[PDB]
Amino acid sequence: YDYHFEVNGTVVRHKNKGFGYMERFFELKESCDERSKLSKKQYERFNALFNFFEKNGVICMAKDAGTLNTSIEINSLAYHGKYDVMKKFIEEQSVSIEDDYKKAFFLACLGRWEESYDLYSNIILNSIDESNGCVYYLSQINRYRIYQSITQAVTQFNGLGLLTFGRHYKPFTDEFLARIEREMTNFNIDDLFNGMPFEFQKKYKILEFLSDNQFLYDDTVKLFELTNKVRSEMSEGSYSFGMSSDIVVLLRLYDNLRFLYENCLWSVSFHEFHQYIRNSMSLLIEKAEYERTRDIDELGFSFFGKKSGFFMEYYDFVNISRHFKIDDIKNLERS
Amino acid sequence: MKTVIQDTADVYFKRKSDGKLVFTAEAQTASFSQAISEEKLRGGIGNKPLYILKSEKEINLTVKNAFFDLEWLAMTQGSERYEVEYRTIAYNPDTEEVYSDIYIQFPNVSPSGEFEMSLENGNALAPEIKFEALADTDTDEMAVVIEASRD
Amino acid sequence: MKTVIQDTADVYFKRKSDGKLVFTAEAQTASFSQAISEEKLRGGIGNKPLYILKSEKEINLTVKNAFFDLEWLAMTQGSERYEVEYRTIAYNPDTEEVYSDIYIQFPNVSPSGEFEMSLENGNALAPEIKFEALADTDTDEMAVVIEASRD
Amino acid sequence: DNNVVECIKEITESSRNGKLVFFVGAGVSTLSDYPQWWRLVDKYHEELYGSPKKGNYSSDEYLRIPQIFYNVKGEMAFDGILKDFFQVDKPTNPIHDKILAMNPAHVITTNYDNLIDTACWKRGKYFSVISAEEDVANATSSRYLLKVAGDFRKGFKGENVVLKEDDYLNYDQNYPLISNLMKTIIATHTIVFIGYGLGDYNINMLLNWVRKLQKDSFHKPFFIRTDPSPIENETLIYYENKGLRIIDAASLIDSNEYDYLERYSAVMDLLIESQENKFITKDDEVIDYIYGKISPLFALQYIRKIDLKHVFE
Repeated sequence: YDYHFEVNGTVVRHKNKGFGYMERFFELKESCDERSKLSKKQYERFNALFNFFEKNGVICMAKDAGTLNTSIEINSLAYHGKYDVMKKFIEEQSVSIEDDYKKAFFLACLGRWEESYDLYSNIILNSIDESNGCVYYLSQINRYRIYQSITQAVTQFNGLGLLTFGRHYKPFTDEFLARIEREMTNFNIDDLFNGMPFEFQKKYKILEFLSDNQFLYDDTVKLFELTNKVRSEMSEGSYSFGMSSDIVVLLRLYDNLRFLYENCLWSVSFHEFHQYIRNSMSLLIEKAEYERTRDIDELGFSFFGKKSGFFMEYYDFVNISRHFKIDDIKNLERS
Repeated sequence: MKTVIQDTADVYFKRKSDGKLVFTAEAQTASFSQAISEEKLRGGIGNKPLYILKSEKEINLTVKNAFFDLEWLAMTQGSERYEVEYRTIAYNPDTEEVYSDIYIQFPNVSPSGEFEMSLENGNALAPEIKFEALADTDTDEMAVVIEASRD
Repeated sequence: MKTVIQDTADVYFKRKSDGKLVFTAEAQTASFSQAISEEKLRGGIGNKPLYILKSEKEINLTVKNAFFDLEWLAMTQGSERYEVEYRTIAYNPDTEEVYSDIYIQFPNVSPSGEFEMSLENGNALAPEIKFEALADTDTDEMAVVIEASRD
Repeated sequence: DNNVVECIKEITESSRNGKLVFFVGAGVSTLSDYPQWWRLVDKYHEELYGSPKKGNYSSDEYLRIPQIFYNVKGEMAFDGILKDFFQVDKPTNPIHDKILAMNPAHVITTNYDNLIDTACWKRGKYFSVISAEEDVANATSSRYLLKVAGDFRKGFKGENVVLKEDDYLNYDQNYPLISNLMKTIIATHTIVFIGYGLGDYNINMLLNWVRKLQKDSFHKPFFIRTDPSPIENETLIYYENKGLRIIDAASLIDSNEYDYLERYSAVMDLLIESQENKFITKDDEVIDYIYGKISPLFALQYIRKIDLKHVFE
């Protein structure tokens, strides 16, 4: 809690009573001569830091913040809907444990839920011999989510599927279902981050919210508050300089998508995750529509004398085509 | 005792070719939404049209329950329509006495349930089922209602 | 480089009867509102008149970064109603070159904020504060605006 | 039986409070094709005297044969036969998962193997394994896996496992921190014993000494008997007077002699599953249960309705 990182990559001072090690790094960013004032070892540490930060979207200290054009890119093959290249990928030979994790997520996506659990149980056994921490912790989480998926699938097939398809289709062998209930019988997820070694509890604390349910509560409440803000401002005739209350919504949505798709986490297909994207994009399109029609005296356009116009890009179409239903889309169609 | 006031309902499915019974005693959401509209059609030629009645029309229905019905679900465990017969009652506001019953009938229903309700925490069942009113190319269908209040 | 695009603003305040600058500079929210209305308050008149064109009118404003001052804060620790200046920069869309500066001035202001944030979890400072464009009977007031781009 | 009902209620209650400690005997290890002690002793005797022993190994012979071997041939041969016998991987059996299903805060084990370690890691509950006097200070997590009898993690060396008479004679000096942690674990928890015989002299003396110390404060550990022959009432009375509490699987279920897996699974399923209130029974055992959970909420003045979902599990 030393500093405060805004959603734009800026940094502000929060709880610092000593030297500003963020400030020193950020002045070292622009000082080439001081960058030359390090050993080759320290120069390499700074280079690793610089690459990590530039990949993480952080830019500069808020005091020197100018015009920031943050980049966005989604690189998970599952997002682009390339179901054939992934099919080729799965058949290939595994090399490292990270490839095993990625292939586990890929198997999860293509609807072959059966072998995904077995591969996950394989990697969970084979993981530690290399002394890796993160992979095990994420592999248990993915495992519990996929177990929830299997149980809900079998119940839903038995309940309404018989009427839905007309045949009691059984996708999972009985012995597999018998096993999965045994292994995770008493699995209460809350303790997963409280049971791992203390060494793991000091490095990757940031990955704690993925255990319990709160990781889709914290962001949902912030989206609700932002939605209240933009709705209140929409019926006052108000103008927002700089960042409106709505650009934060776009930035949070895209950052969340990057974190939940690149890392190969399986929470992508859950309904509660769709709930977030629904009310995010709906709000964005509503804001665009409101901007398209209103009145100004003289200075209204003089404030931000242009717009994004909500030029709706390709990622936007992918998101809307994925995480909506027809009944949902017609609601935006009416308004 | 102060303020709230609610009600109840009753749902009654039936598969044609026989009196197969599947039903829900309640429907809490029970979101019923009729809908009629039109956007564009017609060639606008031939001078005299001599007609026009196009109104598309379609009905939406919703139900919650956990009673898929105890025996033949398990029978088929190991497409002759799903006609439903809604039923309820209505009261006279002046006397607040139960004096009228209401029956709603649908002749040809097709179930279209979004089969991706995989949620993220163990829920209290509630497998919401949504229904579409279907009609052959023959005649009539959709809505027929029975009403009491013979007093 | 894909899609965000942002800009910058700046907020200056001042105190009347002295060159005192005790307030913020950099509004994060920077929401600004203008509003005109009418009612039946003059619902009845002697006619043969002309008009009044009341229109009420108002201006609402808000800024959030704080860090007012320390020299002048100290001198004030031991009611000219203040005056605010807004400065922004504008660029020609065809060339995207910095060419004009927008000057806005509000002569009469009267900050009146909800003096209770009382938030459950401690924030990162930034006590958002609002302003109303006060006005006397004399003349002018509200706002005066200047523009650069003498290129 | 009412006695079995009490046993089950007690163990489940201990499970709720995070106060259950399981104790693994040789029975759990014998359920995964792990070669038992007697085969190892037979091997040693065959090398020593050119033939296997005829007749059951006396409790002293189990300890005396490898002492003779270590005295005569030396460390190298003992280590070599240990390497031959115990350099085999095996898969985990369902009882291993069942043991960790109750979520025991700590697990003791007198089996030398590492099967329970793999079982602990596959599930996901991390335990700080302690098997050498070095590990005691280095334990990170608050959950322990006590391998009292030494392990092969550091090398298939005779020095690292208790298998000769002098170790059981000099257990006090060699692993005394182990003794102290053991004692404090039995004292301040609800211990259960599974797959454990009734003949290990040091352990039995340890339990007797624990009872002798604690007098009437000795929260008596629990014993699961799983032999096909039902326990005799005389023997039951004797061991009850000695200060334990016996749970018989034979009374629970009927099966063949060699269906040990069925018996173990039956008793463990009875324990976990038993979530238990089902044991309500009569009419007026309904109010007496609702009372115990609702009456503490009388110092509060009004409670949110949906919130009751918490208090009733």
